[PDB]
Order: sequence, then C-alpha cells, then structure tokens
Amino acid sequence: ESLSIIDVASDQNLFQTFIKEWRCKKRFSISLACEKIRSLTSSKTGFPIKGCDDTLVVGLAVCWGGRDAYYFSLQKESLDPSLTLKDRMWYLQSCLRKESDKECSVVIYDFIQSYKILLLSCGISLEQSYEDPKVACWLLDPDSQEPTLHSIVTSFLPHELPLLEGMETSQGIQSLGLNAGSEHSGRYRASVESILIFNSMNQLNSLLQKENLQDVFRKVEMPSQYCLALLELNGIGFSTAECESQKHIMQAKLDAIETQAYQLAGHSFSFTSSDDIAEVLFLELKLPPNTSKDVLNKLKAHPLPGLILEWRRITNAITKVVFPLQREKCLNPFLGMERIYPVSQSHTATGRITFTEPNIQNVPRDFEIKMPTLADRGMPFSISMRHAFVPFPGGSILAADYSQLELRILAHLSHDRRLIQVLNTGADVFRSIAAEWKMIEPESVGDDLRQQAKQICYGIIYGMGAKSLGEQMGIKENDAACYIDSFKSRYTGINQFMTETVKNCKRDGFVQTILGRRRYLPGIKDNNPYRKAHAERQAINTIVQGSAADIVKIATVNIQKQLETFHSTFKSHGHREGMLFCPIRGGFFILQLHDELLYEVAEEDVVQVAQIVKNEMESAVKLSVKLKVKVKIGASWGELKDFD
DNA sequence: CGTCCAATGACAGC
DNA sequence: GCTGTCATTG
Ligand SMILES: O=C(Cc1ccc(C(F)(F)F)cc1C(F)(F)F)N(CC#Cc1cccnn1)c1ccccc1
Ligand SMILES: Nc1nc2c(ncn2[C@H]2CC[C@@H](COP(=O)(O)OP(=O)(O)OP(=O)(O)O)O2)c(=O)[nH]1
Ligand SMILES: [Mg+2]
Repeated sequence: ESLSIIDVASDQNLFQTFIKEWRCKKRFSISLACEKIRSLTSSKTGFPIKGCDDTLVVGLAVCWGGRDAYYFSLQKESLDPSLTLKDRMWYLQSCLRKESDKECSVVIYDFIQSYKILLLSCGISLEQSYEDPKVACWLLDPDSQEPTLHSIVTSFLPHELPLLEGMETSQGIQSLGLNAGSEHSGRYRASVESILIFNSMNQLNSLLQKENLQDVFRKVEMPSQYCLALLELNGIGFSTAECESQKHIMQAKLDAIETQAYQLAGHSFSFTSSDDIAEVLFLELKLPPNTSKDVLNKLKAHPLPGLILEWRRITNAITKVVFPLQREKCLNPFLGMERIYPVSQSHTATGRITFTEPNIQNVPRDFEIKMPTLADRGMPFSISMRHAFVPFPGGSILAADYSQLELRILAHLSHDRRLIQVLNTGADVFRSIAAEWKMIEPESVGDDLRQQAKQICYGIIYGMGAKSLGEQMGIKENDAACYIDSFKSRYTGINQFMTETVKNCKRDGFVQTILGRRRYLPGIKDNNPYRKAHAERQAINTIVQGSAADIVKIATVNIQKQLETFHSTFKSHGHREGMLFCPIRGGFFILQLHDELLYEVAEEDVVQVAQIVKNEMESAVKLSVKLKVKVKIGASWGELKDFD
C-alpha cells in the first residue's frame, strides 16, 4: 500500500486499460505536471506555458483511490510509438468532458490556474463538476490563512506528511505539480499531489456535510470559481492611448498646481517632503499646528492645503494607477487589442471577490480638474480612468448593478418598516440624506457630497461612533450623537436586528449568511472594549455584506449558465486562443464590483445579454424585498449610459 | 488605549 | 525584514 506511479502512456494495452477504468469513475483527482528546463540533457518535451519561459507541461497525474497515481505523459514521443500524442490528447479530452446525463466530479488543487493551463497550453477545456480543496478550506473558516498543500495534509491527512518531507514547495500556496521550481520531477510532484488531494477532499467533503455547507460548495462557490476562470481568460480591454492621454492632462494640472502653490508660499517647495510642507503651512504661516488628509481638510479654510490635497490625489492616480495598468497590459492578437489580465481572489472574510495584479476594482472614480480655457480659466474637465477600459472592436461594455443590495438585505432581516418604506419611494437615499444635512434641493447634490452621505449612511448603520461621524460631518461630537440617536429612533427594527445579531453571535460564536456560511468571531466575548466592539460590528456587517456576496455569486453562476445555452461560440477569449477568423458573439464576464457585474458583449447580443443579466440578477434569491437592477451599456467602463 | 465593514498595494522607522 | 499606516475602491 505504498506510493505507486503507473505510467499509462508506456503501453497501448496498459493505456486502454487505464482509459477503460477512468471512463467509469465518477470521482477522480488530477494534478498538472509542470517542469522547468533545468538541463538540456534532461529537458522534456511538452506544451509550453504562457507567461513562463523554459517551463513546460510535461504530463498529468490522475488518482481515484488509495496511493495509486496514474501518470499521463504529454511528451511528443512515448515508449509505445503506436500511441501518438494526438491519440493521447484525444482520450485525455474524451475523459475530461462529460455528457448531459452522466455525472462526474474532478478534484483539482488551484482549479482556476489548472483550468487555464489545460486550455491555453494543452488545448483541453474541462467539462466536469469541479471541487477545489482551497475553496473547501475557506468555507470552514473564511478568516483562515490561505491554504497550502502542506497545511491541508497537516490538518486533513496527517499520516501522509512524510510524503511531503523533502518537497518544501508543498508549503507554498501554489500547487505542487504547478511549481516547476522544485528540483523534484513534475511526474513525482503531480503523482504525489493527486493522491494527497483526492483523499484529503473526501475528508473535506465529510466535514462540509456535517456543517451543511456542501450544497453551497457545489452549487455556488465552485461554479463561481469556474466563472472567475472564464473572467481571467477573458481579461479586460485596455486603451494605452486613452490612459496616456489622461496621464498628460493630469501632469499638466500638477504643473499648474505646483506653480500656483509656489506663488502662495512665495518660494518653491517639494510636495513629496512633508518637512517642506510643514515648514510652509505652519512655520511660515498662521495655521494651527497639530500633513495629513484629515489635518489638511481641517486647514482647508489659505488655499494651499486644497492645492496640496489635489496634487496628492492626481499623483496617486499617475503613480499607483496609470503606472501599474501600463505595466500589466499585454497584446491579444486574436482580438487585435491590448487587454489587462487580473487574478481573482475569493479567499475573503465575507465572501466578496477582489482581484490582484492589478486590482482593477480600485481604479479611481471620475473626478474633475479645472484647467485654464479661453474664458473660464477654471473650466471643469472630467478625468475618467475607467474610460481607458474598452470592449473589443465591435462590442460594448454592459454594467448591471443591484440598487442598494445591502439595504434590501438589511430590510429583509430587520423587517424595519421605515427602511422598506424608504426603498419603495424610488428616490436616492444618499441625496435625501445630503438634502437634509446641507438643507439643499436633492437635485443639487453632487457626487462628492453624495459619496460623503454614502459613508455617513453605511457608517452609522455599521456602528460608527459620534466622534468619527462628527469628523465626517465637520460638527461637534455631541451634535453628531443626535444624528445617531435620531437614526436609532426612526429605524428601530434595524437596531433590534443589531441587538439580536450581537446576542446570538456571543452565544453561537459565529454569524451566518443567508446561504449558511459561517464566519467565526471569537472576539465577541473579548474583555478589551475595542476588540469586543470591533467583533460586534463585524457580526452585523458580515451577515449583510456576506449575503450580498452570496447573491452576486449565484447571479453570476446563473447568468453564465444562460449565456452558454444560447451561444454555441467560444466560452471565453481563452477558448479562442487555446483552440485557435470567426466573429465574436455573446457576452464575456470581465469584472465583478461587489454589487455590479461588468460584461463585454457583442453588439448583436447586447439586448439579449441585457435581458439575461437583469432577469437572472433579480431572481437569484427570493427576499421579502424586491431586488432591483439597473443595466447600463457604453463604449467604455466610463461612458456607460442607461439601457432599458 | 486603538471604536463603520470589506479589499489591494506602496512604502517606512521600528 | 518588516507590521503599520494610508492612498484608493466597493
Ligand atoms: O436618518 C438619518 C439618515 C438616514 C436615512 C436613511 C437610512 C437608511 F434607509 F438606509 F436606513 C440611513 C440613514 C443614516 F445615515 F442615519 F444611517 N439621519 C438622522 C437625522 C437627522 C436630523 C437631525 C436634525 C435635523 N434634521 N434631521 C441623518 C444622520 C446623519 C446625517 C444626516 C442625516
Ligand atoms: N461599511 C461600508 N460599506 C460600504 C461603503 N461603501 C460601500 N459599501 C458597501 C455597501 C454597498 C456596496 C456597494 O457600494 P456602492 O458604492 O455601489 O453603494 P451604492 O449604494 O450602490 O451606491 P450607488 O447606488 O451610487 O452605486 O458596498 C462604506 O463606506 N462603508
Ligand atoms: Mg451600487
């Protein structure tokens, strides 16, 4: 009962036996064998990997029980030349693709990355039910550290730890078979992983059943990984010319601000050095000392802090947005455009999806700069960095967002009749909040003030104190306390929900979302008042924000299911590359924004996808409050117009 | 000693 | 070599 590797591509008879057994397995694990070219004498043939030089996919290991790993060589020549590589890739695709009535699940560590490699390198598109142990580890503890192969074996299969004795890459987040840096062969690494991943998943599936989270794992979380896989293969269009255009006009404003600021100070100073800013603003002037955004917003009434704040916003866009975007862009010759390919991250505390390298979610909102014209000398020009994100030639960006998703969930749980009343009016909650605060007409509220009222809204709802609220509103703490107390007197059901949530969390030790995902907050019983209250606010926010993330995932999964139904074309822009012209059809998931789904849709399918997206988002889950969706389309992420 | 939540990511002065 | 702070987004 020791580790046995059966090289199935060595004998035609042994291969056909392997294909015979594999085709009747309803559960198996696979691990891609990736290896780096470390010596020309030992260099193995295989399929090259995009973005990696000297790294190839040499094979693939399959395990369906015990410590027997079946290694499937993807090299150009086998021990039996009658079994050509083309014959092997045929059987490989035949077994990794299922029929309608057939039911079969494949267990893969780091499924999204493996799905992309098989498609872009080996030309294999998986058509099975997917299970990833990394996702199962996250469902049991969303605040856990990102799982490694070593930690999974340490916690769910500890007897097989000596198998990972010499391989230090098992203690890395990357898969053992994908980490070609190890001096071990990809054949041994993939075979080891196949055995550890298959048996560990049976233990994880048992725990998920006992936690009543296996349905969420199979019907929501894993299909959401498949959707993000298509997103990572699609990427988001990027227009270097537009981004450079903004970099030029933004740098012109910075030059104008610097000149205008040097006149106000009587000399030249460096905006980077806070010492030079501190000497001017305080030692050279009459401003109350004790350069922070909070400090400079207080001192915003001579015009120098305002000019310093603007200089630091624009500089942040150039240095921390323009620079990474221009770096991570690459050419897609199959679409004739430049695209940015970010990486999805679903191991979050509440279940939200963020992205990395680069995090296109953090691309700045539209902001105005004033530049001298022939008349105004301060003419407003909008700087929309999202305008640089464009669809393929002949398509449009489709954005569909939930209208106050978290508030509707909060109404669903608190049953606060005043909140249900506010949502049913159809008026913007945040403009009304700003309309009473500033005593202005609602139609006059600008986005800056509306954003300020938005943070005042969710802040007060999620436990903000009077001191911070007074800092936000520029009023005294005692005056801000009236606004909080007035909120608690108006919306009593919300407060009753907050009280009930904290009480149950203190007893249960956790809080649950609508789908049943548990987040464990042991600080709910902490003695430290700060750490205790932070846990109390986490308990209330996780239920609402996490349930909002559940609804968006279900809608994404439901949308993509409908899209593949109508359009027999390529699932993703990676299926066009991995399979090698043909016109683009359908809509392509490009970005998720917590409450918004971004889609790159071809013109002839804009109406059809829009109907699909709106209907599926509105019927994701059934709530006591209706889920309202607004669909926008436009030639860019920054030129979205309302679509009926 | 720090009281809206979630997130990525560049720096710093411990 | 960093934990913390602080830009930005939701
Ligand atoms: O009630 C809201 C706002 C509000 C409305 C709706 C919601 C909802 F629907 F999302 F639940 C939440 C809020 C709040 F921000 F407080 F959380 N006040 C309360 C008040 C008042 C007041 C006092 C003297 C004179 N005039 N007016 C608010 C709080 C801070 C700034 C401005 C107004
Ligand atoms: N706790 C907290 N949650 C926030 C904050 N900003 C946003 N969120 C959460 C609540 C709703 C969700 C989506 O944010 P949006 O910016 O889309 O808010 P929105 O109400 O949809 O605004 P809009 O209708 O203008 O899109 O993110 C904040 O400042 N604090
Ligand atoms: Mg929104």
